[PDB]
Amino acid sequence: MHQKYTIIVVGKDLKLVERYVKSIVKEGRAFGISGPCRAPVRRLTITTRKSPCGEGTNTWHRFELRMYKRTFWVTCGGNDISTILSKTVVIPGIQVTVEVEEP
Amino acid sequence: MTTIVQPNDYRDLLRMFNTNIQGKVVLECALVGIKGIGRRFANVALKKANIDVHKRAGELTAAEEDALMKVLEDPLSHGIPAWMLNRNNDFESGKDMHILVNTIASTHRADLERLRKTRCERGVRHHHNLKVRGQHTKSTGRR
Amino acid sequence: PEPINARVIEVLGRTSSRGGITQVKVEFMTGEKRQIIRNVIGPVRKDDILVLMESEREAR
Amino acid sequence: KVDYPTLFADEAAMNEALKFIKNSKCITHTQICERLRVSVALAKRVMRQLVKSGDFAIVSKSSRMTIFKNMTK
Amino acid sequence: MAKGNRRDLLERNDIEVRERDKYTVHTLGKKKNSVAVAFVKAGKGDILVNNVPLALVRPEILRTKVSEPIMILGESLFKGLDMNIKVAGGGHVSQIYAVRQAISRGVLASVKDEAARSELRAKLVSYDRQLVVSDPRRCEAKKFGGRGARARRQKSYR
Amino acid sequence: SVTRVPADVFINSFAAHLKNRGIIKCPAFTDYVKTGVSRQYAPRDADWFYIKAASVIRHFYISGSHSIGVAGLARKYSSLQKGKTTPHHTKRASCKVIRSIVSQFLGQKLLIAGERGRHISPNGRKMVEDFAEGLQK
Amino acid sequence: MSLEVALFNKWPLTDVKCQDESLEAYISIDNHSFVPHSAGRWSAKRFRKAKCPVVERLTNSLMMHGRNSGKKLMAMKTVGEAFELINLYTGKNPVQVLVDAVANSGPREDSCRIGVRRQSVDVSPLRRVNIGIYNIATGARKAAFRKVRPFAECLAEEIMNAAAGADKSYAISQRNSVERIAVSNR
RNA sequence: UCCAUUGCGACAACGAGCGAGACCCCGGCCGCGGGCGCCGCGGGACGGCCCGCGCGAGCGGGAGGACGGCGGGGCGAUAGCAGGUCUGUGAUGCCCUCAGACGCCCUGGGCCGCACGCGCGCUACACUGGCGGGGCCAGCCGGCGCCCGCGAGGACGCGCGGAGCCCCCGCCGUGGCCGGGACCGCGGGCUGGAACGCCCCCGCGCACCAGGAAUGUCUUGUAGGCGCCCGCCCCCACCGCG
Repeated sequence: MHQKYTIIVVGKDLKLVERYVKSIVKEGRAFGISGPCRAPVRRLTITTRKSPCGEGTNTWHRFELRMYKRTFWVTCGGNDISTILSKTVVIPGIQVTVEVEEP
Repeated sequence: MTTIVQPNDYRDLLRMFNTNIQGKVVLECALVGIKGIGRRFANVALKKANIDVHKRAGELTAAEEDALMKVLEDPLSHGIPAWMLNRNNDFESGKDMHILVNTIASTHRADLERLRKTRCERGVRHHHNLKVRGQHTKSTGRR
Repeated sequence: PEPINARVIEVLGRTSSRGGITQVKVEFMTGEKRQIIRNVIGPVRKDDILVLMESEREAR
Repeated sequence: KVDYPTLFADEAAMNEALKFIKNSKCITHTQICERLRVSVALAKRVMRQLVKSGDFAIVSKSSRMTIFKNMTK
Repeated sequence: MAKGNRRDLLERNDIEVRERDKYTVHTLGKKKNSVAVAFVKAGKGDILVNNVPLALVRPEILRTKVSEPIMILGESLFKGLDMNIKVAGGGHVSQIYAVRQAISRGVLASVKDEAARSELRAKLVSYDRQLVVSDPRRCEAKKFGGRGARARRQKSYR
Repeated sequence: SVTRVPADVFINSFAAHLKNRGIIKCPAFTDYVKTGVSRQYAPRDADWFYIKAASVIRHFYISGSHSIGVAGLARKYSSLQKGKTTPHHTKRASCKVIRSIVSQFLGQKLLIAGERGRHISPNGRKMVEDFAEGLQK
Repeated sequence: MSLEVALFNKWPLTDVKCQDESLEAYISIDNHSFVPHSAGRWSAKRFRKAKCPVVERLTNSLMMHGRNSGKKLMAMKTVGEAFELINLYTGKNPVQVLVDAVANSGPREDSCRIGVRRQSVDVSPLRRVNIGIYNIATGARKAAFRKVRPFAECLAEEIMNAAAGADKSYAISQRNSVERIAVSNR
């Protein structure tokens, strides 16, 4: 019936994470699913010496890993748990693009 | 303050606790010359003694002078906190007092004598001329 | 003897190691019109006015 | 090297200190300190008295410095 | 504390709604990490900053700098306009400059005529061009070789 | 209101009035306090308590329906600790005096209790604005 | 004109000019903000500083040493006090005095190892004015150190002495020394 | 000619390739869309216009423009070094050790010990300043209320929130003094099984008056000054990354 459900999309790659939302909004064309809030990027950072022994000019690697995430809490109870499964099946299967649904 | 011409009683050179204070410096800071008396213990002492702390040292008077002397020897009997005394506790008395110039020499001296007889570690480093607190001496303060 | 101020005309470029010194073909805008040469330090450009203490000197 | 009294004993505080400036137009605590050969706070207090008298006025007061003028000349 | 790009500041939701609408013109000005937002409505004439009269803004010595857009021109048009500026960012001076830029841009828009607008543009830009066009330069990063953007840690060749 | 008059005059005038009316009454521990570990010496003036109280009340009026904790005010009186042959580090002021001040204000119904902390009660706003207009002239 | 940019709102800037033709166009004494401050990125060009207001240059050199690097408002206040003092003593518009002091300082001859047989070469105007400013600032700074009198009194005294042409001043002494030692090498 | 084997134009040479460029991240202007939290997709600047030159590529000046001529970073050719690392690893050849063990574990101590030489840094030698009261604005990002205690800290309960320099008012007044805070003596607390570790309070108040021969770094939001978070971390940052 109505559950005030939530949709959350978490991933690293900007390309898929932006293409997947387009399909989701297509699927929510008639169920009223609307714009997603795009959270500030969680740019994780790490630094390390490039030399295992610490010889020579002190240099530093700088790797970082971003965590883009979007939220489609629009459905809420607007949709039924019957098609919430339908919401979760017609969507494409991307290898890594974690998602979770809560009320 | 509010003084241009000098007091008729102007004492140009004060003396206390075998220490002499010149009578042209502000009162609170001049008293610091006494060993055992700083600023914090100064502005507090005078105020309990009903004394202006921004008047030149040369302007005070006996009645004020002696009044300050009293609080300066038996202070706890005047409200000053017990956490403010320089000697927050004593080894033999077990109480809390404030010591001054006349008897501040026998406060690190007799302390040392106690260290010696007990053969403590801290006393030994005090005899060979070494640091007492955990301090690096490999390259610090070379003589 | 009096240092007379000069009007600059044409500059022949730097003429030293380490730079700094620049050549110039000044002339007297005091109505004399004597196109002479001179040496100058620091930034300089056309139309600059210079005060020479040696009315008659040469360099090249 | 140089010792300055912090207060005039007597007389000095009117015969001259309040008069040396009177034969002046502009002044400042440091100008008089170097002139009158005494400390600064004395100049501060004396200038207070003088402005209260009304002869000496202000032109640019600030915490760091306060120029004065001899309005009564 | 405020970033400057917060949705709340940009839309000035702090003001109550019934008074929000009466403000028509919208303007913007910035310098370095500082964003100033100005809302204008025609009126008897008055200015404000972060809920403060324009006069009593405390660089004190820079009052003429915050008011230059005004004394450059006549008070004739400034008489009929009222502003409620809201600023947030880094540094007193940056806020000052952003505010004067916003004042200039806002007054320029409200003229409502293009030719007089161009004339005012010519007058104002003749004086300090950075009263209309923003300033681009911004703080740069620091490399690990040294302890500053360009300075390097002292090297001992021996 | 207050926002059209500088804090310099308002604080001092309100302090004088607050002393005359006997609203706040300096306790005994105002004799030997330093106001914050950051400082080194003690206040020179003899009525710092009332200035502090007036600045606090102005702070509460400026914050409207928002609520300010006792510590939240203590970070606005922070200073810089020096004299340690190491880089200077910032530190917070003292909270006991602030606590006593807010207690004295709240006992007079000028300061309402909220969910967290407190805020200016309507009569307190009335009084602040009243003194502001009285001194505006 | 529609507005009269009076510095500090006390001294008009309308009737000011340097008699010397050597550096008249190299001293910007027409366009001045009401206060010496300005964020404009002067010197981005090569000769851009030629138009920068003179007073702004003057305040930009009173924060030379590392203890005062970045403090400009103090310098504005200092210059204000100095101008009060100058107008007080001399009685004429200070800006004229400042331009005279800058003009009298500034060598007209220097010694360089052209191409050490140092030779005597002439000097560009911009260097002249910059050196005048720098010498004034450093001469005032030197005296005030470890001395009772304040910075502003030293600044005012230096400016009056310079505009008076007196060799008593530090800057005039330096200029005379440089010119003479250059004449030695001609 | 170009910062560049970057290009124009020749020649017993003809025709290709790698590196350079292009490329990727970040920031300044504008547009669309969406929006709990400002975050996704695109336009724009190209030696393009004018004037000088030069066949030529390209150099000088002037405009208009958010920005004008390699804006800051990442990537990094061929060949080479007896450069460092067997103490980073289920990466390893050969040696040495293998039942009184160099295996693994437990209790203590040590790596900090100091007549001396110097390498990167930190604090100062003061009035362009020190102390007290007050006003006030940042970003990488971010947790707060009440009550005791001078302070450091402590008992409770919930989800809520940002600074130094600087400006204003006063005191100090050239005195190694209210500059300086090393060293040392009582005391109150925190972490931890365990203080030799770290904080706060009273007291004492070392050298230091701008530093020789020598030497290092730097061109716009740059040097310099001012502070704020992360790293390793039971406690602690004068260090390093930002």
